[PDB]
Amino acid sequence: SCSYVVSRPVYSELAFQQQYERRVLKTLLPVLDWLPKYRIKEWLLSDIISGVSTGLVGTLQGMAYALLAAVPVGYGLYSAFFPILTYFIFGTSRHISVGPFPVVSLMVGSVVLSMAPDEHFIISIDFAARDAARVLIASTLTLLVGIIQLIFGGLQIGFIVRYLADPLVGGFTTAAAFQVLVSQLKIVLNVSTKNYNGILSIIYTLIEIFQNIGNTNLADFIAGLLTIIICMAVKELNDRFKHKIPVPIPIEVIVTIIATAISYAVNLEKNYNAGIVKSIPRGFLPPEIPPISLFSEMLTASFSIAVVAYAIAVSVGKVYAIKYDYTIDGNQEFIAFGISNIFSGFFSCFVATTALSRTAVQESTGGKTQIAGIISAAVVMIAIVALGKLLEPLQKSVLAAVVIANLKGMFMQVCDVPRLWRQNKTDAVIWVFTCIASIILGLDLGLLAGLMFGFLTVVVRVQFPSWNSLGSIPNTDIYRSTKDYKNIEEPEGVKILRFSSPIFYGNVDGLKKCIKSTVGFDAIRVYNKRLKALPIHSLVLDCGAVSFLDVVGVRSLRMIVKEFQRIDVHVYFASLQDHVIEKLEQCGFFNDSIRKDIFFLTVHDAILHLRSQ
Amino acid sequence: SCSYVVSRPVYSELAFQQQYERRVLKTLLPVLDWLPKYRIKEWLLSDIISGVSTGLVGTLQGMAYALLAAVPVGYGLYSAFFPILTYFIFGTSRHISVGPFPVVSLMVGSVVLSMAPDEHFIISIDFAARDAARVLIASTLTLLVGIIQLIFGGLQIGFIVRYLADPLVGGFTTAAAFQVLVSQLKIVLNVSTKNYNGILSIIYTLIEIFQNIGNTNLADFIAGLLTIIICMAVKELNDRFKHKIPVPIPIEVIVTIIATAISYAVNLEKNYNAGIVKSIPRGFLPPEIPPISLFSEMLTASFSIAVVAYAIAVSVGKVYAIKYDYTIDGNQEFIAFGISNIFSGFFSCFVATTALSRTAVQESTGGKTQIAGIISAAVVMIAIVALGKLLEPLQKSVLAAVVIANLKGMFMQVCDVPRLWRQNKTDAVIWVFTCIASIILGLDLGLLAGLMFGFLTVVVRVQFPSWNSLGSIPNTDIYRSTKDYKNIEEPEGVKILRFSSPIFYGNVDGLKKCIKSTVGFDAIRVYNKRLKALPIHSLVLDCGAVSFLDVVGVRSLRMIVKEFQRIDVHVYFASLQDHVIEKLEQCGFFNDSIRKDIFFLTVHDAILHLRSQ
Ligand SMILES: CCCCCCCCCCC(CCCCCCCCCC)(CO[C@@H]1O[C@H](CO)[C@@H](O[C@H]2O[C@H](CO)[C@@H](O)[C@H](O)[C@H]2O)[C@H](O)[C@H]1O)CO[C@@H]1O[C@H](CO)[C@@H](O[C@H]2O[C@H](CO)[C@@H](O)[C@H](O)[C@H]2O)[C@H](O)[C@H]1O
Ligand SMILES: CCCCCCCCCCC(CCCCCCCCCC)(CO[C@@H]1O[C@H](CO)[C@@H](O[C@H]2O[C@H](CO)[C@@H](O)[C@H](O)[C@H]2O)[C@H](O)[C@H]1O)CO[C@@H]1O[C@H](CO)[C@@H](O[C@H]2O[C@H](CO)[C@@H](O)[C@H](O)[C@H]2O)[C@H](O)[C@H]1O
Ligand SMILES: CCCCCCCCCCO[C@@H]1O[C@H](CO)[C@@H](O[C@H]2O[C@H](CO)[C@@H](O)[C@H](O)[C@H]2O)[C@H](O)[C@H]1O
Ligand SMILES: CCCCCCCCCCO[C@@H]1O[C@H](CO)[C@@H](O[C@H]2O[C@H](CO)[C@@H](O)[C@H](O)[C@H]2O)[C@H](O)[C@H]1O
Ligand SMILES: CC(C)CCC[C@@H](C)[C@H]1CC[C@H]2[C@@H]3CC=C4C[C@@H](O)CC[C@]4(C)[C@H]3CC[C@]12C
Ligand SMILES: CC(C)CCC[C@@H](C)[C@H]1CC[C@H]2[C@@H]3CC=C4C[C@@H](O)CC[C@]4(C)[C@H]3CC[C@]12C
Ligand SMILES: CC(C)CCC[C@@H](C)[C@H]1CC[C@H]2[C@@H]3CC=C4C[C@@H](O)CC[C@]4(C)[C@H]3CC[C@]12C
Ligand SMILES: CC(C)CCC[C@@H](C)[C@H]1CC[C@H]2[C@@H]3CC=C4C[C@@H](O)CC[C@]4(C)[C@H]3CC[C@]12C
Ligand SMILES: CC(C)CCC[C@@H](C)[C@H]1CC[C@H]2[C@@H]3CC=C4C[C@@H](O)CC[C@]4(C)[C@H]3CC[C@]12C
Ligand SMILES: CC(C)CCC[C@@H](C)[C@H]1CC[C@H]2[C@@H]3CC=C4C[C@@H](O)CC[C@]4(C)[C@H]3CC[C@]12C
Ligand SMILES: CC(C)CCC[C@@H](C)[C@H]1CC[C@H]2[C@@H]3CC=C4C[C@@H](O)CC[C@]4(C)[C@H]3CC[C@]12C
Ligand SMILES: CC(C)CCC[C@@H](C)[C@H]1CC[C@H]2[C@@H]3CC=C4C[C@@H](O)CC[C@]4(C)[C@H]3CC[C@]12C
Repeated sequence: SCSYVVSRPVYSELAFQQQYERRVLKTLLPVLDWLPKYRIKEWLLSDIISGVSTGLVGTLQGMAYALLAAVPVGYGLYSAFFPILTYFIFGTSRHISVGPFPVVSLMVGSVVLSMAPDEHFIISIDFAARDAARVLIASTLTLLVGIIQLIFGGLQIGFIVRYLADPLVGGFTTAAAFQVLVSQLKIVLNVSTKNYNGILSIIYTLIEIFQNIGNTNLADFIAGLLTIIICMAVKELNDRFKHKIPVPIPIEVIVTIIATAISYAVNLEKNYNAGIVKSIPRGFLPPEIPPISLFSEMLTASFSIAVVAYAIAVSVGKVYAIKYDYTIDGNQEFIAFGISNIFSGFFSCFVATTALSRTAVQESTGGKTQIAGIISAAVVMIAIVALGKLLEPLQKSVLAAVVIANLKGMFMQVCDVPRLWRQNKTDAVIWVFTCIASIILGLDLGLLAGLMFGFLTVVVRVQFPSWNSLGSIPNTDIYRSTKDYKNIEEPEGVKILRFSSPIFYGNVDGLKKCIKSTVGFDAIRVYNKRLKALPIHSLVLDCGAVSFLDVVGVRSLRMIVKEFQRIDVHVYFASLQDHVIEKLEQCGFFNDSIRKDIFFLTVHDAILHLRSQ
Repeated sequence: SCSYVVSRPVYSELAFQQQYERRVLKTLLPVLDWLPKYRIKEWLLSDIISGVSTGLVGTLQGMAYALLAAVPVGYGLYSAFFPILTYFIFGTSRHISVGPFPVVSLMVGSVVLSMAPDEHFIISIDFAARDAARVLIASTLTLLVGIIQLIFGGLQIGFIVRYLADPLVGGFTTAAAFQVLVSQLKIVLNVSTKNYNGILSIIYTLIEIFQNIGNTNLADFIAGLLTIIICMAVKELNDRFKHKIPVPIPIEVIVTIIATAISYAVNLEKNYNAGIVKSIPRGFLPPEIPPISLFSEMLTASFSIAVVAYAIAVSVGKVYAIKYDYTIDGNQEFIAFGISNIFSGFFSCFVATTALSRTAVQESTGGKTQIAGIISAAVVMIAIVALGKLLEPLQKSVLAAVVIANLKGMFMQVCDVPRLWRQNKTDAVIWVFTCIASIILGLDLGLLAGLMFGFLTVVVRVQFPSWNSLGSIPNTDIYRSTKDYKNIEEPEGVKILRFSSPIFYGNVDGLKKCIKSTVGFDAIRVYNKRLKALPIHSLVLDCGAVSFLDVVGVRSLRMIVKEFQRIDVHVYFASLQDHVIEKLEQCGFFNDSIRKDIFFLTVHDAILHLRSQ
């Protein structure tokens, strides 16, 4: 077939260089960008239907997620209402539903419980004062998270979600599922448990729950178990019998309606001492300014919460945008969600993001634009203004059971952990480390630990690279490892070393050790022995994979060259890139008789030049 | 001259692979390793002289460094005595002098002051109880540091000192010099200042010192100023007039002797209210067991102290070992210094390492083995037993002035900062960040921040690499950037992209963006447009610099190949290494019609194969 025939002079860097010579409206994203281009002729009906469905789902979702935060039920409605209104303007995505999320709500509740415990705040029980303090703390945290997100949007650093690798995301997801399950199991059993803040809090909480298991309430446990069983059975049936009924069945809404109707009919509050919400405010509360003096105690938590919420939002937005053929601006997502969280924090709400289960419901029912979001917000308004009194008999175990039933998809990643281990060990290590760290520590500290562990893994992989001793395939220009191909001939009196990594301080010491191993000696010892008295004459360094270089690497290379030239051993460099040669030039490498004459384009010019002498 | 002539078939990976087929006594280092091989015939006299000189220096150094720790003078003698005895056995280096170091002592003193302040401990002044508590805390910290160092020696992780890059070491050195100068200036002026623990403590200390500057003592200030001037003048004269008097002049010992003799003669204590040591114990105190219950409050400090002390020790040891033609074991250095610090902590001592000035004094006077360490320990013992009473009149301002005079070499690195900026910007950024973060956060937190920042810099440099679009030099096999050489011809209907970095998640998104920019489009949009309806036909990826690869990178490459094959655009890979191909194989890449047939050895086989079709 085709043949490889090339005729050219043996080119050094100097010869090659002397023959061939070198050398305002999008930031505040308007609705005016797509409202004037609306298609009300056919989009309006689908938008209305989707908005009604997703509002019905989101009212219950907000009420349930208000329990994960240490906030009385009723502010979850505000958290499901206000962010949608303030995101309708600045939002890029046209398919996501804005509101609470079980993991972000759990993080917020952990912070709120830490800063306002029952025993520390009250020594009288003063439920009203405690609830007011918890609401204030949640609002302050939401405002801080919004400020951080807006600042990140201003700096246009939207690539940080790249650092959230899939293995650490999976580990954090599994740990968050465990945390949410423990909290909601505490709620379901109607068992009191003093809050634990700090390290290994989940283990202490589980121990105390299992100690007090003898004080469980029968009615709440039965309601939670039945809700979980019904919801999971319906989900499984819909998933298996999926060709018909394309849209998911809103089983949670039906279960909640039936449960609250039965509770009203039987009056479970007094006859069985059941735990009901017992209080939902009527109407809208006036806005209040949160106390910013707490900002110094909520930095390591607000940073993690902002990162996680933005990551979930952009993940869902991208998943639907690639499906519907459009693009989302990450910096604009920062800006929109930061404004949303600031607005929410000024109106007694906890942190807002998107949810995959709610977005799927909104999209599958015919979502076109964010008009469905406005319809959902209107439904939440109707629930707040009028439906407040009819949700009083509802039990909290029903909402906790809904959350527990939904936790399955998050719990199902230990299944693909082993495949990840089989493919790449580093990714499995990252997964396990992130999960364990988020279990031993909190979620906010676990996320930071996982991120920095990923950074360490990258640094370590760069630091300990693959290196080889090379020899030529006969009658070709192909050089491979001598100990791998069994037909490789080492050239006469010259060793070729390939160090497949950029050279920096860790790589500096690694490279010195590798050179000493490959050439069979070191220049310092032989030079000292020769001075006291008073096999290889050339070494080629294949530098085709040296991506970058620093001052320490340049100094190391200079010292290597000088030490080998002391004992009359020549050092040549091959396949160095142009920018690395520029870095060598600007770091003072080409001083004291180097002159760029020991550089060749590939590892065949060096060997041919060696044969000349 | 020589010519590049090669004739061979156009080799793909499959064709090449089917044609050429692949495939107990040192740990407890004895003195018995070198004592039986002693050369007492001529080494003994030089060892004795060097030991006497370095013991005279080290007694004063220990007394001076005992002030940097919040410990009464007298335990510095123990810290200069015990570690030498316990290092004489396990030590590898034969030229270093073991004892206190100003930066490590300052770190210990900061911890001790934080855990035992004057106002918190005493509300009576109870100097004896405060001193006892400070000594206990220092001993506990020393024991913890020794435990950590011994554990690190057991794990044989001695390469961690690689992570201490030269720029961050220089920045930390300058910050530590500033901290030591502030503390010793507080001591010299005889001005009381309430201790500050936390963030920006140095600024508050300086502000209060300048506020109380009106309460300075004249005698102490004059003594300190004269000592500083005399010491620095003698050092500069010796450095300039260096051809004669090869050994350094022990000006500090002479100054201290003269100052204490004058203080005894004039009795400066009562006539001028001067600040003298006033108390030096007679003899040796019995050992005591430190309270380990404090270990939970000294982790982030003990880790940094251990790292810094070991780094200084190995640095000095290597500097002298390369000079005298021998090698030092890093893990054995961990083991020796961990045992030394445990032994010191059990005997009321603070953390021990080596000092460059003391080591230079010991070596320049004919140091041969670690017998000069034993002689120095004997001199310190003589000073403890007998010379305790004659050092009572000595002022503390003299010792603080000695430390301040020695701080010049550490202060003299801001001069080399700008050259580092001119050569490599990342190294200068690391230097400045490490300097700044150790003044705001302190030394122990500053070191960790600098290490983290170095890891982030490495990750960022890997994440944003150099990428190019390649074309061939005519009548050769040389491919260079099209926009650089002005004689580069792009081939017919094919683009060649070089991405010079290993491919991971950050590099995954970077690579997708780079491919989209280079080919002028993306496969998803054109495929969707073509489906709605119902310039380049090949893309070569030069992967000669892809050092490693993970699961995310493999998935990204698979998706890129599939998306481009959807629109009848062929994707070829060239210059991939064998281990990266193995990683692709074990990550499931070669499934669903890939078959390793689109891989070529260099970027000339791919273009020749393209010309065939
Ligand atoms: C972008 C990249 C990431 C950025 C991350 C930013 C993190 C910022 C941390 C800020 C920080 C350290 C500052 C120095 C950090 C040095 C790090 C060096 C790292 C080197 C590699 C501030 O440190 C000081 O803390 C004081 C309290 O101790 C606080 O309050 C004092 O003054 C007040 C008046 O000002 C006065 O009202 C108050 O009374 C005073 O006490 C001070 O204002 C504050 O300055 C630590 O504070 C953070 O908040 C909490 C504090 O308790 C703490 O919460 C945890 O509690 C649970 C257990 O209970 C735990 O289980 C949870 O997890 C978590 O809820 C956090 O953990 C901690 O982090
Ligand atoms: C190998 C690689 C490196 C390893 C580094 C290891 C660091 C270990 C830190 C340990 C740690 C966090 C644990 C979780 C860390 C999570 C990190 C996540 C990072 C994600 C990227 C323990 O946290 C808890 O702290 C409690 C005290 O708050 C302590 O005491 C409690 O229980 C006791 C009875 O057990 C009881 O007697 C006691 O009364 C209780 O209070 C607990 O025992 C302890 O568990 C923090 O403690 C460290 O020590 C100090 C504490 O005060 C603190 O000192 C600083 O003070 C100055 C200002 O005053 C400051 O200016 C200085 O700098 C520094 O002197 C340190 O700063 C802090 O770090
Ligand atoms: C990019 C790098 C980011 C690094 C972020 C580092 C964040 C850590 C700040 C200080 O560490 C925390 O300080 C808290 C101070 O309150 C401790 O809580 C403590 O609170 C109580 C009071 O101190 C103790 O009794 C409890 O044991 C303990 O939970 C907590 O354990 C500890 O982790
Ligand atoms: C490998 C990763 C290593 C990560 C290491 C992280 C170290 C941080 C742990 C907790 O952080 C510290 O906690 C102290 C708890 O005491 C704070 O001191 C505080 O002590 C007083 C009491 O809380 C406050 O009033 C002061 O403002 C403040 O200095 C201190 O500021 C804060 O940094
Ligand atoms: C759609 C589903 C979730 C509706 C749930 C309705 C709830 C309120 C109903 C369903 C099953 C009921 C329980 C069934 C059996 C008993 C045992 C009896 O000795 C006391 C009442 C008690 C404990 C009931 C309490 C109320 C209960 C929990
Ligand atoms: C709240 C408590 C119970 C949470 C406990 C979480 C820890 C213990 C769990 C969560 C996920 C688990 C991992 C999931 C999958 C595998 C692969 C298989 O080889 C078994 C071990 C291993 C590696 C598991 C080890 C234990 C693990 C890390
Ligand atoms: C190692 C290979 C062969 C496992 C193959 C089956 C995998 C998918 C399944 C089978 C049994 C599973 C384990 C069963 C029980 C537990 C305990 C709990 O903490 C959850 C994780 C963990 C540890 C599971 C991890 C995933 C697991 C190991
Ligand atoms: C990759 C890097 C960033 C990971 C760093 C994780 C470090 C800082 C964490 C992980 C687990 C943590 C430990 C978990 C439990 C305890 C027990 C407690 O009584 C004192 C703190 C101590 C001893 C913690 C110290 C800090 C610690 C060691
Ligand atoms: C105790 C307090 C006052 C110490 C303050 C130390 C800080 C402010 C000092 C220490 C070293 C200094 C740097 C040393 C050298 C240079 C290069 C030149 O271009 C001036 C700026 C720059 C980059 C300096 C900036 C300020 C700096 C970082
Ligand atoms: C920028 C180039 C031209 C500077 C060349 C001279 C260098 C070596 C010298 C000249 C003047 C010096 C600066 C003078 C004053 C200060 C303030 C103090 O905090 C020490 C560092 C710093 C910031 C010095 C750093 C080093 C410095 C910048
Ligand atoms: C030949 C070139 C390198 C000379 C540069 C000028 C040198 C001699 C001068 C210029 C500015 C000076 C610095 C100015 C300020 C300070 C802060 C002080 O607390 C310690 C000394 C220190 C750090 C000085 C050291 C010496 C210095 C760097
Ligand atoms: C390279 C990376 C990991 C370095 C990270 C350093 C971070 C954690 C440090 C550097 C400087 C620090 C800040 C310095 C000063 C203050 C003021 C104080 O009242 C609250 C804490 C706060 C706001 C600190 C928060 C943590 C901080 C931002």
